Amino acid sequence: LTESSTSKFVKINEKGFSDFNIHYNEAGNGETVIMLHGGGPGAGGWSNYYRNVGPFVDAGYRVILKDSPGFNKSDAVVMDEQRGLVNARAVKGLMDALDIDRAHLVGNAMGGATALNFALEYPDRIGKLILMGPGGLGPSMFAPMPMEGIKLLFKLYAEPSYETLKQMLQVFLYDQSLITEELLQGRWEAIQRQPEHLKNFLISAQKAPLSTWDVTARLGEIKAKTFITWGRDDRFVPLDHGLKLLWNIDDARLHVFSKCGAWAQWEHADEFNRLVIDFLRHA
Amino acid sequence: LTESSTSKFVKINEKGFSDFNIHYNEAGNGETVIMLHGGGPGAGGWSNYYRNVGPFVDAGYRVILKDSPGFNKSDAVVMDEQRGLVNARAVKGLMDALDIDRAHLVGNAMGGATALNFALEYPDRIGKLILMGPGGLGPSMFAPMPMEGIKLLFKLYAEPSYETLKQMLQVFLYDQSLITEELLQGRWEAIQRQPEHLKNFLISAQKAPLSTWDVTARLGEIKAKTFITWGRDDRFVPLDHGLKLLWNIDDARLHVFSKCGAWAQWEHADEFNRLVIDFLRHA
Amino acid sequence: LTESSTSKFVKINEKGFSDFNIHYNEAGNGETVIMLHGGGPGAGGWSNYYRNVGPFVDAGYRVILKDSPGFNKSDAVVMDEQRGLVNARAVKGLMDALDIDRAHLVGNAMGGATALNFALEYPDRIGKLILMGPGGLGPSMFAPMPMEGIKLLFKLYAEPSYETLKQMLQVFLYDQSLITEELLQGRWEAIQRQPEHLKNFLISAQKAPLSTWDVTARLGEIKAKTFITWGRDDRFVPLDHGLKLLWNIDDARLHVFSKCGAWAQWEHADEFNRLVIDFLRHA
Amino acid sequence: LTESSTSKFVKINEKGFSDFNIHYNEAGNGETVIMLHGGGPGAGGWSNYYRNVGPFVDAGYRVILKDSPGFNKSDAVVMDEQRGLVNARAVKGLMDALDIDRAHLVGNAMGGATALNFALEYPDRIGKLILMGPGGLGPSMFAPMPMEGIKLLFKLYAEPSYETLKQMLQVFLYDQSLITEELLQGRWEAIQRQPEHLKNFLISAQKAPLSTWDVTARLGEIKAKTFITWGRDDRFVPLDHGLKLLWNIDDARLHVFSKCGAWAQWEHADEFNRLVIDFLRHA
Ligand code: NA
Ligand code: NA
Ligand code: NA
Ligand code: NA
Repeated sequence: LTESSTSKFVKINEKGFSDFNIHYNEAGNGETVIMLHGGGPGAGGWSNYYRNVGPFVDAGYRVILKDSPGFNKSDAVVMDEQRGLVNARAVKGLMDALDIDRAHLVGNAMGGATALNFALEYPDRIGKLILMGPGGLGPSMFAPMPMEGIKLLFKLYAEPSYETLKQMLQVFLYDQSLITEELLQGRWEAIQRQPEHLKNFLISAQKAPLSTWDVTARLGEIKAKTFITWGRDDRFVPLDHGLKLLWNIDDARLHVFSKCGAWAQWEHADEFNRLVIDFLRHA
Repeated sequence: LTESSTSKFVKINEKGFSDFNIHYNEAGNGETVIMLHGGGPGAGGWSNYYRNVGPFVDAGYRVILKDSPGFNKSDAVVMDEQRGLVNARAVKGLMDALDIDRAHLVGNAMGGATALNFALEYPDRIGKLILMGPGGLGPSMFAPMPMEGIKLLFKLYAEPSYETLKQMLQVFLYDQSLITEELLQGRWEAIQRQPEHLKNFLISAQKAPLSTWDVTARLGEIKAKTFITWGRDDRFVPLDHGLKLLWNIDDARLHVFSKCGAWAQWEHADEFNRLVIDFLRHA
Repeated sequence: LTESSTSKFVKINEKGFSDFNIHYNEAGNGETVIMLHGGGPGAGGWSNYYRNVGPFVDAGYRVILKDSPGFNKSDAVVMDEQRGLVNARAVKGLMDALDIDRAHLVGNAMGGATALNFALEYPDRIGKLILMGPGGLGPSMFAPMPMEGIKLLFKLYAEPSYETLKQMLQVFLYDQSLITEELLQGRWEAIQRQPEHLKNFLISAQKAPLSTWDVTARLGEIKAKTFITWGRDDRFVPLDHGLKLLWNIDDARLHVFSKCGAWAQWEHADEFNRLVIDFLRHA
Repeated sequence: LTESSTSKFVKINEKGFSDFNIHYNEAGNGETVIMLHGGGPGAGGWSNYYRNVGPFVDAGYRVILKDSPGFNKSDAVVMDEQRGLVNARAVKGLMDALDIDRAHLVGNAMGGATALNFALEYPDRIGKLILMGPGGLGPSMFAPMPMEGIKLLFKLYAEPSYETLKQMLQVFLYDQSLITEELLQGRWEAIQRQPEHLKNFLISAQKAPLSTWDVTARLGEIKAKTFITWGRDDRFVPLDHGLKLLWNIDDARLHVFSKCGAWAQWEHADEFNRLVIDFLRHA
């Protein structure tokens, strides 16, 4: 499978979206699993999930790697509400556009916030909920905030450069030797190609700070069977938020990988793929 | 499979064991997995692991449910050293007696301590290491100690009764409705049948308090791939000890079940069986 | 100072209170400090705070040891709302009755919940806020719940006896040797003298479970300078709730005593008195 | 009091120190309190503790602000052992040189490690032990390591500049507006004046990594009454290490300041001074 061969576009009309263009990558034909990416500069569906799409399609799922509004090849946008909620509406727009009745959701950090808000706003349209270091969930009990990777996400947004990109990825990833030229260049190109996305993010950040993403008080509403994953060494969203989900969501479990940063799905792809597919099939 | 049909005995001679009788239950013929039980009154191999032996044998393993010295049908004993270490020597005695070169180990609480000490003392004789709320690991950062279930373990040892047994199990188990007459009676009978085991445990407790079981300082020596499980609601060994293992063992992961007490293998048998078999095969 | 010599009554009329009788013990004449007790059977103002009233009066404060509605010598009551909120209204009733414009509040567990709700409902009527293991604050990230001491509080409410009282105090207190006959008898007598209080508590518990006391989502509203204390070995309200306050209240500090249960003010009276008086004077 | 007017030198001869020059600042004449600084580039006794020396001398203590070997005006040095232990020997050398029989110790981060090692090696020569975010204590249960401020400490050591210094202080301090030119310049000058100190630190870092400073396993030996302080927002040494001390030292308490980074003594000087003096007098 390739980015090019799986690349699709769809216009959406959900709420304050009107004929809004969403880019995604799709493969397979079984039950739908929608995978949702983080919010750093240059993030997108394909580069975040390319280590996953194949095993999941192989296991029989239809996989959709969605670009959130204001990321990668989806339309530019300035948000006045918390990103998790706006992205969730986009997911629902996408699903109605494609005649998808229920989907499983997978999401890291911002995409986790996205998945969380979707489960809350639309409980009839979700199957299983899968979270990797989901953002949004308020103050840590242990981590000073803003987290190390958050500060770097904002620095990169405001003063983009290959050098600052590398610094940021070095913090995202436990194993530094995973930071190949290819990974860097791929991020650099998404950054270079849509400079408007950066300015828009910082604007949206001002209109609705991360403090407003916090959906903790509503976790008890979630009736989705939930799989929570964390990297032990995640410098982007702190590990004790994993405990907070486990205590507050009715039917949750938590899996924490050693020697893993903010991209469990990428840094521990094989075991990640095994646990989540097993969960999707059997939980 | 039944207790009776799988029941075996073997004499061991490792260190301060001489012709010491160990009871176990065995089934299957593939790679050996030795499962090790907790230390409460009436604990034993078969009643702790009967929800596991079948799926594991079905997956191709040879499973051995071992009674630790001074439990169930294994010989009575008074220990002057920490139980985790003495039990580990017994496991090695058992393996040499049966011509087993390497085994996978599964152990909850005391059996976890057992598995930990075995991996440390005999790294050439272990494959994979599997821990469910392992005891021994020193002070909690959050839980006052002795833990709630520990106090009840000692109360039951000293004043045994069906009523105190029920109180203890009510604390061990998240879901109270799992405490059937059958479960109670089975524990009551192991208690009633070997009263010497109780007096011996309290004696051993005095000669080597739980404070001496702590092997934390040596966790870095463990080269076994490690799977750590915890119940979120474990009132016997606290959850933050799961973090301590994840940070200190080189190649570990942690899985925490919601709505689960001190017996993950029993309260969440299906998912437990799936995760550990997958881990044994693929990690 | 004695219970008898300081004993006062006042009728209150705040909201769903009409000519409601509140017992308190008062001494000193300076700035008012109102001290509020926990919710176990037999709790009351004087026996909870008798190690404190003297040093605080000596430091120049006017001290009021209040019995909450449905405790000790205050009127019996059946509550349909969360106790923290109803007690707070009682405090405001008491202050209006006595022409007190602002008070400092001190409260452990239920009394902490009380102090929290008061600061939220009436920010113009509080000076400094002092909390010792305040209840109410939702799920722990580490402690299974109900906490050990909560279960014992409910057992004692439902089957009152001197023996169960002793068991409960043994869990409340780190140092067991502090559990003198005098302490036990004093609690036994408050229990024996107002049996209606017990039945009423369990009734109120049913109408508004502890789950409804949780005021976490509103902590950011509190503008009071806040002093949080915890016993490290508190088996009643878990220690990580202390972190939750420190991160969520604007101007807070946290002090944790070693070898201390659920009554810091009693078990570590001298240092407790020194820290809080210093805080009242200088913070 | 000024740096210049309090500035003293003393040669020491303890172990692998021979006629080794130690700079300190001293004022007052009562019981000795020795204050020990952190290990970042440019750290020293006077600039770390100038907000403290006055109130402590005013309270009647003799205060000694010691420069550790290889810092500020003390002799340059390359260490092959963990810094906490070598600094402790220097403190003992200093005390024997000045005919000081017992001292109270105050130390943040590296100086905390220093104070810890001193209490362990020389229990007859310490009074009270005071720790502010002490380094050395092994892995965090929550914080990825190296901590954010550690990475910056090493960056500054290796590529010193005013700009990197500012970045580092911005991480050390909760309130950014405390980073005046004066503070920056003072650090820049200690850096510029003794470039050998930087190269030596990195060399010593290689010979004895921070991993070897960990004295956790020996905390139970400490019989000093202990006061532990932490900033809630400390990005240099993580907050849960404060819990680890509280559970492992026999007679400890913990005080955590809100809105405080790695220098509690400086960022919250007034309350810091009040708590520690009160502790020194009364605990
Ligand atoms: Na490479
Ligand atoms: Na049933
Ligand atoms: Na006594
Ligand atoms: Na300024």
